Amino acid sequence: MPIKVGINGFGRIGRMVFQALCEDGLLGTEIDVVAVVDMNTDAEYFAYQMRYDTVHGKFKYEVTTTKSSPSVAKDDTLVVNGHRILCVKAQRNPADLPWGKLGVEYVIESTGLFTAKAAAEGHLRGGARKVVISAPASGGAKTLVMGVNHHEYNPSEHHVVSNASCTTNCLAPIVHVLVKEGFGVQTGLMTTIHSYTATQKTVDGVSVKDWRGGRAAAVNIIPSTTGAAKAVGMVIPSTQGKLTGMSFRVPTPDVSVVDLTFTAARDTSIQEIDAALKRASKTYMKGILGYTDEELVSADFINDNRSSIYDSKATLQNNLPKERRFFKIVSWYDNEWGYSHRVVDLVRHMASKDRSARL
Amino acid sequence: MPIKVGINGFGRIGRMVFQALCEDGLLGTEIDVVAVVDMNTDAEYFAYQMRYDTVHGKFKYEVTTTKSSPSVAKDDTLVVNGHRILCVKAQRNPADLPWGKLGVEYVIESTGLFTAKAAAEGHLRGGARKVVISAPASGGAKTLVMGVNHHEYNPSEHHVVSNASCTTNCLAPIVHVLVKEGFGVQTGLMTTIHSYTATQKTVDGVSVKDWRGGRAAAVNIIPSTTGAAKAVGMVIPSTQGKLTGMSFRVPTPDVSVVDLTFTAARDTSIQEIDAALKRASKTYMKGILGYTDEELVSADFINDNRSSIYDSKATLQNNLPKERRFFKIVSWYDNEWGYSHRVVDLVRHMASKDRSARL
Amino acid sequence: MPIKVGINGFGRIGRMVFQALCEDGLLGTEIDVVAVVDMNTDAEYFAYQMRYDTVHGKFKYEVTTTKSSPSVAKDDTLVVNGHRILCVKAQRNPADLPWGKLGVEYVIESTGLFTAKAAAEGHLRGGARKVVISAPASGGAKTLVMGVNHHEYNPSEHHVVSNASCTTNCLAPIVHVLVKEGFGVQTGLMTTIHSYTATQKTVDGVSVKDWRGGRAAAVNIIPSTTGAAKAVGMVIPSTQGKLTGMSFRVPTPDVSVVDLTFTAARDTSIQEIDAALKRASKTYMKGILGYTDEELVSADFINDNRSSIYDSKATLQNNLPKERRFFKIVSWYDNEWGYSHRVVDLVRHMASKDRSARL
Amino acid sequence: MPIKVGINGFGRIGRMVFQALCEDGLLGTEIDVVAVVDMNTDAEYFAYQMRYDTVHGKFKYEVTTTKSSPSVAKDDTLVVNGHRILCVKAQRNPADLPWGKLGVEYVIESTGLFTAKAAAEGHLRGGARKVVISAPASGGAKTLVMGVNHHEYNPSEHHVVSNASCTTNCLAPIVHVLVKEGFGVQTGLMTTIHSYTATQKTVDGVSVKDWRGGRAAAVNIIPSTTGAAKAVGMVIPSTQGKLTGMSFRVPTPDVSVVDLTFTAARDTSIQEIDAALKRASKTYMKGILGYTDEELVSADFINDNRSSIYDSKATLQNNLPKERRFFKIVSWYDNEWGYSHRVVDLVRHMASKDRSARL
Ligand SMILES: NC(=O)c1ccc[n+]([C@@H]2O[C@H](COP(=O)([O-])OP(=O)(O)OC[C@H]3O[C@@H](n4cnc5c(N)ncnc54)[C@H](O)[C@@H]3O)[C@@H](O)[C@H]2O)c1
Repeated sequence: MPIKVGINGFGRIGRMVFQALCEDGLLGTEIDVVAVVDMNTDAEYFAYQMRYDTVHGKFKYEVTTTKSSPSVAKDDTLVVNGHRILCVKAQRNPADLPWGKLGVEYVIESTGLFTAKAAAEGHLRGGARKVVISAPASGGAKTLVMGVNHHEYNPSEHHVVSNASCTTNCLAPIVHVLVKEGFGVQTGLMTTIHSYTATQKTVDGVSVKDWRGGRAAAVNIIPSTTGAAKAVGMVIPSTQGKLTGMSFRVPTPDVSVVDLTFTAARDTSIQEIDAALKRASKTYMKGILGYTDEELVSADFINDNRSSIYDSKATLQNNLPKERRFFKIVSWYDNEWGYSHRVVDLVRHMASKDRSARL
Repeated sequence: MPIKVGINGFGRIGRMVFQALCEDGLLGTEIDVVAVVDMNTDAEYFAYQMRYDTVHGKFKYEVTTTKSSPSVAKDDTLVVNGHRILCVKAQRNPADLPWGKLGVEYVIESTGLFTAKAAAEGHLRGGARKVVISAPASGGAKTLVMGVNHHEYNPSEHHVVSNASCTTNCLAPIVHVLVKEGFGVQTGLMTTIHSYTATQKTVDGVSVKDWRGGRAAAVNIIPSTTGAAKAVGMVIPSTQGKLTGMSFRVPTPDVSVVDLTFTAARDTSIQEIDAALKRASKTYMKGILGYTDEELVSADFINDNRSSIYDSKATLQNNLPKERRFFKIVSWYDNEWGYSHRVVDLVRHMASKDRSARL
Repeated sequence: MPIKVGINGFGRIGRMVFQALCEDGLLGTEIDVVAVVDMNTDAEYFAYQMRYDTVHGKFKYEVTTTKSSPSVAKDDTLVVNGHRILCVKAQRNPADLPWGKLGVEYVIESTGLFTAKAAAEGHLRGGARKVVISAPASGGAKTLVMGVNHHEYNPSEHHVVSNASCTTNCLAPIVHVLVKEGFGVQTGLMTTIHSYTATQKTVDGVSVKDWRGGRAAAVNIIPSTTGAAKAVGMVIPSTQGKLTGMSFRVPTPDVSVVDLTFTAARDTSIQEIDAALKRASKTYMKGILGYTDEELVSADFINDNRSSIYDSKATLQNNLPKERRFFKIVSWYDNEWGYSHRVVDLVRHMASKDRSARL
Repeated sequence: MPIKVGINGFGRIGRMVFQALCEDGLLGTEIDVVAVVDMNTDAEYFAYQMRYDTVHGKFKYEVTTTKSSPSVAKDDTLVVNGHRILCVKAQRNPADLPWGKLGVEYVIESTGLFTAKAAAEGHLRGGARKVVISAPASGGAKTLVMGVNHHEYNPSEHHVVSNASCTTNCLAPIVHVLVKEGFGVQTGLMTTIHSYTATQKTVDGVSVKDWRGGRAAAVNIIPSTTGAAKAVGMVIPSTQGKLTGMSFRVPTPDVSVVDLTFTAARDTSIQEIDAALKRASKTYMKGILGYTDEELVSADFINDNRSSIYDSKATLQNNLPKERRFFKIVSWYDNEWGYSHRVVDLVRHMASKDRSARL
């Protein structure tokens, strides 16, 4: 029996989460995507959105539409290689969602609207058992980063969890290696050079909570505060209060880069750090941390499924000769694609643990 | 008397109408902007928005804020050249706006929410005498294009009017000159190569009424239907049914161009046409239709106050040799800025006529 | 027996011809790419250029490098799928190139420096038998557009040919269908909304032969004259003097669109034209002309192998109701990719004809 | 009375220096621009380039062109406010270029091809006295940064100087303040998020000396090594070997930002640093170092003539609370505008010291 999954919110992440599932052959074997929800039930429009993607190209699998019953006016069901997905109408309140009627057990919460634990807990009243919030959460939801602290998931305690942010998923693997291998981090500040996102504006618009963020996205460099570096504190508790950073939002539609500057806890060298990151990526961080030693630019990381892709040449070439403590590490991430894979990874991990906890 | 103006909507459209008015030296002298009405009343934010523009640069005057009474916590009044503008909270119904109490006679309706004549007529109940919709209108509002048909304004009959669209304001002066000068138009098709706008999306997103328009704006050429060419029929009734057109939305934040292809009603030449357009711009179309014979690109038309800037070189170089009927005309427009000045021009024209009708 | 091919010029144009050749699975079996010629001999850089593409993604074939003889300083040979490719140095005169010694029969002339029939004829003195200029040519070189007039190729007369331009390859199939299906073309004007190209400038630069062309490419709409519509008169001689046009260069890195406005030679309808275009694309224009009836934007045509992709929705929605003569047709092209495959198609066609004519 | 100056390399940098030479209102009175030189001598083309700027808008002074002698085909003399400027033809070698015959002492070297001191010394043999390289130099030329070490100019020992790079001119004022205020700098790493430049490519192209730098500029984040931070160690000798950095080239046409992370030599706070930068900006650094406490984005710094504009909000919000040593400072620069004003500022400073000590 496949894991019965519902996706609440069918946008960049919702759809990329679905692409990941499909491409890795999980659909209908490991995971059953029972339903997807967005603004309407117009399956033809959902199919169009899945089929064509400015950044990630044409969806390579056929998407067709059909009716759940003849009593329905328009197609409300997606069909992907025989797999049927009901398109359900959005709700203001998660507890009204028919998860129980649908047999959905795991909900991927990707609207951006229910990041408060109490809000997301709505899904549990609707019949679901577990919720993965595809973003930082508030209200004490356990935060899990695949490859860093995901084994801290506890089936009997953790029902609404957060998969953190794409940025935290790039940074945390790096910091994890530094901490685990005994380099340590005394202090660190991160800058992410970040592609614009759905929240931004095409031309100067209205943004009362984020004045800079209201300015035209694809013509400016736009600074922002970010919780990503501080969030590593919750995932790697020893780093609590030692890390913060900021974002510069720049005119690319996808792919971002972390520029971490930090002080190590012991004498080391960039060469030693470089060697450790490469080893980690070949071993205990495989599939999470990758690396390159080629002359790559942002377009070259499109569709990379790793959380963090360490840039060896950028890092080795741009550090201080002979330096023992104060270093810069550069790492890339396809902010849509790697993160979406991590959501799927996390659901799979949770289901495995839930199964085990039964007996 | 300085005419008493209120602006409903102080998003980008209302903002730029205000900035154009100020640029013309009109604030506190010819026009009393009494109030702006909007979701937010944070004058500080409004002042920030006026002060800095990604496209149009720095505002020529200083903007400060103050309080309407010592009681208010956050500044709720804008000040420019000594002139106070109250920031008023938006109302669900225009009927409920305090235009009567504020002594506002003319309302610039820029929200895009009240483009139906009967909806905009609510301002009249609110206390206003006249409404200019800064967009195409429905429900029978008289449409007026400065330099083309504005003299059709009838003070006793027209209380809710439309200034049409920026595109119609580019195209109509061209068609007007072709008809007035005896070339005639048998049939025409227009293409506008158009900067992206606020209605578009940074990344691929939901756009139920415009699928193409949901796609990432700054990395796509995005076709669209448009009403601009058909609308010319309403200001030049003899072209009714002879014109239509489309748009290609492209990754520039401002400035657009009309590419008009048409059949003349008599044998002529592109040289005759070129000469007529130039003659008209220097005379009866002065301030509305301009022209260039220089090697200009879109950036060169930023902050141009004219409705239409005929590209003599692009036109003369790209027509068929010896052709007598089938022609292309190229004309530019700062889609934000010319239109803003036209909204002001129209209010001023209506005001002069209203007063002439009374005294 | 596979044909022996050399690529004069291995810039972006030459590169993509090669990738297209591999994509069709012709390397080794149908075509032998014996050598490339460039100012550069470095092969490692070539492999890097071949491996990563900002627009077209990652090359699906593994590229390694090696030496032709252990005597040479650095690698001078590319290895794709076990197939070896020599890198030779550029010559002042094409007569000096060693095609005869290399055993190369067919040369793809993609430098742009030997656009004249006489200059490109040097390749024949260098031991080659046929030349394909991957650009418009002068000096009376035969211009061949696949699916339009390629059967006009004559093995004993035509030894140096042109594959025209990417824009001509988009427009010509459209005009060809209009002519062959009996609609005809009395007059037409074409506008291409064109992605920026290598010849353009990142920031306002120097471009003495094209003043507008020197301006910042990714932030301007930039008009240009073009020869593409005129060149259709060479391919479809009945249209000589009936067609011209222009382009607007816009801020996208690849994919362009033709906007053709024309008067038919008989009374017809947009519905009749739409049906003919679709019928043609399924039959005698298969692989050259395609169509969509979906809500597509420029990204959706990336990596499309067709010369011309007719946009049925954009065409049907944006024509004049009940019109019998004056029509607009919209058609897309990946300006790099469709054309690259056509260069390869032409070579294959010339090969098989040369084979038959020798028999 | 006026300084006899000749701009060599009337490209981007050459022109903007010239515009700064006029913007300050000193053409004719204090500085006499004798001659400019690019490759062509089309005054008409030069005037067009000067009139229209994609980034900086319309030039505020009217430009005309005339002939110097009736014997030559087209004009070769520019006229700005009555002041006449000749357009001499470039030489491949600076020594062949006739500066003495023209009577030019101060030459602004802005071709970018004569960055070697020995090669740039040719200007002297050609008949000129003083040279200012508008870029970093190699071979032992004296590097001067306005507001930092410009008073180290030695009128008898320094003939071919360097105004550094725009990035160095942003970073140096910051570090200078840190050093002079007693904060100290133990170690520093700098990242510049840099607008693309003329050396970059519209689409993937050939860049043998920088593989990443050949990739399409307006659609990629492109990392690069830089010398700007190391160059500061040369201009502020107490920091030699203690600073380095890198850049990320992003899709904006102008304006850049320095992200400096450093370790102070003793206990301080971000509040003390912030207060110090503000004070310095108002005092000893006035006109070189500016600051903002507003919510600005890159477009807002277009036309700012300061070398470095410290971002107070971005700095104060994105540091670690109660930290005493490890800090991030964010400072902006119009990489075109500020630097051009400094080139003018330097020549003028050199002018006085040359005629007070050596005269
Ligand atoms: N995009 C990224 O790079 C990225 C990376 C990591 C995490 N995230 C997080 O993922 C979440 C989604 O981000 P996104 O980029 O996909 O945004 P998005 O806007 O593309 O997706 C949100 C979708 O939710 C739909 N929606 C809105 N209200 C709904 C409702 N009530 N019920 C169901 N659907 C509703 C919207 O119509 C839209 O399609 C956010 O919390 C974001 O912070 C995004």
